[PDB]
Amino acid sequence: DIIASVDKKDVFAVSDTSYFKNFKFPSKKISDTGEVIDSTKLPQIKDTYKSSREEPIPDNDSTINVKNITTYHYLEAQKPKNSSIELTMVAPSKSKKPNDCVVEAINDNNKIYTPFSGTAKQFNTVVPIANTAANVITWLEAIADIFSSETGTFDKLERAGKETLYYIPYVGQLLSIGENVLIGDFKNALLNTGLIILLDIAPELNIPLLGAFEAYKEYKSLEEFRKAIDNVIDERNKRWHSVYSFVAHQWYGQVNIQIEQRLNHFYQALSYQAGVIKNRVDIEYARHKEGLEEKEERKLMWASVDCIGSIEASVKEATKNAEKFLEKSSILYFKEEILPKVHKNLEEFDKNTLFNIYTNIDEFSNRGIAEISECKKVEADVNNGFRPIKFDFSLLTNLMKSDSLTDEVILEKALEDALVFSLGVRNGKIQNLSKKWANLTIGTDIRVVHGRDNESIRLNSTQDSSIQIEKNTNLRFLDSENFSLSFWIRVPRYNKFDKDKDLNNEYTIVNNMDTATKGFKISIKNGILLWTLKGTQQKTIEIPLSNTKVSDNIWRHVAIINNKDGNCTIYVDGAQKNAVSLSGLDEITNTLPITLQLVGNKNKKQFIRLDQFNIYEKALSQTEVGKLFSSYFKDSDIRDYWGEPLAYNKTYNMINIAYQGRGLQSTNNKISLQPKAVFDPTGDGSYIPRLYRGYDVLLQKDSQSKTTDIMPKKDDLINIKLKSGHNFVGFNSTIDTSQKYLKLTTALLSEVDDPKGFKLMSLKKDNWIQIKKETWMSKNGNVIPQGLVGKRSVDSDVYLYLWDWETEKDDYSEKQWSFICQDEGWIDSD
Amino acid sequence: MIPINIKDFNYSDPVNNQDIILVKNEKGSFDKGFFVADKILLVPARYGNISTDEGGITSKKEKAHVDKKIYLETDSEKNEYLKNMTTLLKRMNSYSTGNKLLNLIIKGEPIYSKDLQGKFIEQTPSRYLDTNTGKRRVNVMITGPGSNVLTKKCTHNGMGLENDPNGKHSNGTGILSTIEFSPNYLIAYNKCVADPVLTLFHELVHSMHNLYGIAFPDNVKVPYNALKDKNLVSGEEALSEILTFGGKDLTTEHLETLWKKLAETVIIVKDFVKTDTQAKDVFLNNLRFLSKNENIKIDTIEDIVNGTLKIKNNISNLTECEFCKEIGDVRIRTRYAVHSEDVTPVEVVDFKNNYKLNSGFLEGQDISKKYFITNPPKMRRRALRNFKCT
Repeated sequence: DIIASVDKKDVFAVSDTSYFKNFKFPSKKISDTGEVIDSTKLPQIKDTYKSSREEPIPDNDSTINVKNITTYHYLEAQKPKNSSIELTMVAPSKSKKPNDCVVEAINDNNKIYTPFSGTAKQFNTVVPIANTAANVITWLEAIADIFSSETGTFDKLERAGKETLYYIPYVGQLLSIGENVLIGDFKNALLNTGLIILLDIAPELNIPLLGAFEAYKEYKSLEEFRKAIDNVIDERNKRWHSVYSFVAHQWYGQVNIQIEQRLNHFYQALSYQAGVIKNRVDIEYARHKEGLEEKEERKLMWASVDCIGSIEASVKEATKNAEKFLEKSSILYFKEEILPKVHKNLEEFDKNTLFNIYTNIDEFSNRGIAEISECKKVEADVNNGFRPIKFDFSLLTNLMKSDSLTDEVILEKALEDALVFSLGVRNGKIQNLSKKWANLTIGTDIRVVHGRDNESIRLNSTQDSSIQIEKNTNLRFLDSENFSLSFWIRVPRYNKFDKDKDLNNEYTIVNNMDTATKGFKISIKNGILLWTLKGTQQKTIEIPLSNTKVSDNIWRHVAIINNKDGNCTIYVDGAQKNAVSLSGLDEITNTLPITLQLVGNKNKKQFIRLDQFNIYEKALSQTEVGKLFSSYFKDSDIRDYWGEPLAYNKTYNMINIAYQGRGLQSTNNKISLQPKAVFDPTGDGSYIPRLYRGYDVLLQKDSQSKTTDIMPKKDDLINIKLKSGHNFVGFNSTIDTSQKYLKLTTALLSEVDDPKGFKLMSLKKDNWIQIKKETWMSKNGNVIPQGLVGKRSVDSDVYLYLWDWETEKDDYSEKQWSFICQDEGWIDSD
Repeated sequence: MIPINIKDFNYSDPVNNQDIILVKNEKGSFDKGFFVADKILLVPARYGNISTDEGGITSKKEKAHVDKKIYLETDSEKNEYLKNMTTLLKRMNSYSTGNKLLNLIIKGEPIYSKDLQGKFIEQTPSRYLDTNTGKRRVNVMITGPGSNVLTKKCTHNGMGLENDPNGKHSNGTGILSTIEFSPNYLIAYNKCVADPVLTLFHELVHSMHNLYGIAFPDNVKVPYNALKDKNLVSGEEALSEILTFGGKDLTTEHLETLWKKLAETVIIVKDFVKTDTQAKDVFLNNLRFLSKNENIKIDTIEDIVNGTLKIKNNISNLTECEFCKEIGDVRIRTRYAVHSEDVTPVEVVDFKNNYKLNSGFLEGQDISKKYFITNPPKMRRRALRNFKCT
């Protein structure tokens, strides 16, 4: 009859599911202001008293009967009940299974169970003799050596279609994780049985989203529906986050608490082994304090200290391995058995929201339409806004001690430490993502809209759409020292409206001075943005947001970096554009809080967007800004025309690079480019190519593409389907040399054999999609080599041709594409 | 930033019935109450029903339990407690987020109660706590610790009757909160003691939520069922106080998710108040104080929704971790209630000397500094579950 007395804390704990089951996600009817609130059904206020104090529940030590040996017995058997030389360690071997060795360690005061069969031989099997100081050191060094080797093991483990995780082999024989008759029986128990073995109590979780959204039918204005349908986008966007935190919280309660218990037992069990070995060394030192020839208690006595130091070092690293194994394995459970469940429900809910909005569009088209184009204008905001939101794994990681590879983002220590203020969106709320503090006052009218990686702040033209950043102690450095500003700004293209409602009015974007007061200003003049400094003399530096210095509605990383009082270099991209000398000015001292607001704009239809508005202590070097700019982009993401990442079921037409302004049209039997249509952007004798030309086409993950990610990848080959109908961009089954695009629209009758799988990918990472198709066994017996999509001209008509291409040493230029999706900053009209 | 003054008292100062009062307690005796700040009442007397037994086993919810009869029983100890509390309140008042919390706690006002006849009554238990000279205007009460010297929690007289979010502290009706806080006793989290200013800020944020009737219901918590059975509870995850905490702890109903109801809570209370003018004025002022420098209107639904958004944006940045980020010096624990982490109650030998107005713990918050009694005189070791069978 074995005993196992454990602390109340150290027992496995699982959150009660009653709270989470009762939690519900209800259907909503969003209105102009937000959700409809009807006071008729709202509960009447009751004002009875009840004291909040709950009397503490008396507790006492209890006994629990378990039929089979549990992990607690495996932990009770390793604490040293005896602290003398008579103490011996017990390790599993052929003689008896480890489940049998534990019962022999519990019932006896003089035995400690230990999964390590090696260090047992040096401890139990081999005992030192107090004769000469030479042999003990060989013993003393050995017991530290094998223990370090035995506890330091870290074997890689692999699974089919899942991320390979590094695991500790001996945890199976250390905490009774599973059937551990052999040391290696842990590895094959992790495989073919999953990460359920790590958890004692099988968790139970929930499937939310029993409801969908809608738009109210009580709109009376052109602007009411536009403001109402904009609220539906935001309400859906927030719910994509609320469910994420609701599911993440459920994972913490039902899974990661058990893992913290499993990891905490590793802290204890190894400490027991470290304690007994360190205890043995101390008594070993005292056991050899007789028969001294001198210098053996000064030299080869530090070795005893060395043995003590080595034992703790091995345990400290072994604990780090436990954090990198168990704690990483917790997220891998989340990424496999939880995230696919929630992603399926959200997509199912988001599809239901699309049906409701489109139904609401049809009603709006009937009554009070403006007949702009096919009686539907805000369909641009719907597809653009209904973008899937990737799970921000910074929720789980921040809970975890190990510096997991799941971070997978590395920034320069000098650059990161120089960061002071970093405005941005994190889980659908404006936050100051810096480690410092700044008093930020988020305006009411400011709305979060989808951006480059996370959402972007939309500084609307309305009065209450401002962000205020107080100049506290941290931000006092903007007075007489170097400072760098970086931000992703998407200024909409210089419109006819912009150039008619105002001509030379320069209105602010980021304001930090008042009239007759010093400060720095970011302003827009006649469609060009510029940096302003007020000091001894006001200094204004233009900034090119594109070629010809005019706004193009393209996501740009403007970085007014250098304010070193020697030069003011600006990096619109990784490359410098303009510079000036600041000898004239000496300081910028103002108490006025940093304001992000459009003040003085005559046009009331201008959206200015910001994603990562950062402040840096240093005037970043040309090297740093290149690293800063290149940090945002990854070698694995693909972006559309404006730099937003591609999304499934987003409607965007694609145009070539060389043949600008020419969309996709269907010729006799192929895919061709329509003749270029060129329009006037501003209306003053200048003509530039149109963008929204050709087939309105989307792209969806292929059937043969297993990757279960929500957004496309430089991989995850994706079929191209026309929005208009079941039409797929692909090739004919029988191709020899005329590798033109069938654009069959057929996958139903005798044409299932259509190679419609493409691999969109961007080498230089500048919003230029290069559609790569791999070699396939073409029907009729021909083998057709891999290559991208290009242009080949027959007679007067161009054609989409699959030109041969193997790797990056070939010329992929003039074979690229740009995907353009509507947007309300680029209007294609007279 | 806002000019408010907290006044230092001494327990030797006499009762003038103006700023120093006697508070009627559950025992029927009277405790010398002090108004350290306007409408902020502070009594150096411990909470009612001090346990006669020291040591044993802690309750199944909390992890670290400490009890001491002799604590806070002599006028010298009460004076020490009062000076420590005044120093903590002044230190929190020095910082901007603390100043915003103190402005609201003091300028707040519970709305009047409706009697059986239907007219509003000013003198109510929600706003007044009986003393020996009649009642007095109180918003928050600060006391000593209960039987558990470590305890630091905010309790009130208004709670959800049907275990549902409709309590007096959640429906927009105000209530006054009593806080049992002890500067001299601190819990250490992973070899570092919590700065008492942060914990007092936590409790006062809870008090302010209770005061304006916008609090997350305290009838919501998730029990932890060791081995998943009801009778065995090793601890509970009170969402109500986590949300007040910053850090990284995972909770479904965030505070930003909270206050979506405010639009509907404001509508409900406006309907309930429409009968009287003075009651309406208090609610409107209450709302003006919640949304900084607004001069709001709540006539129509759109103005109400705008005002609720302004309030959310105003009081979303009052949290433990946000207060730490303002301080910078003080190190805060990452999560809030790590269920499996060990906690070492530490006592402070000389709070008057070792803690200053500007920056307390001049040797840092490491257990092995400011002569921090690693573990305090008394203990109650946790409940020991025993696993036994063949």
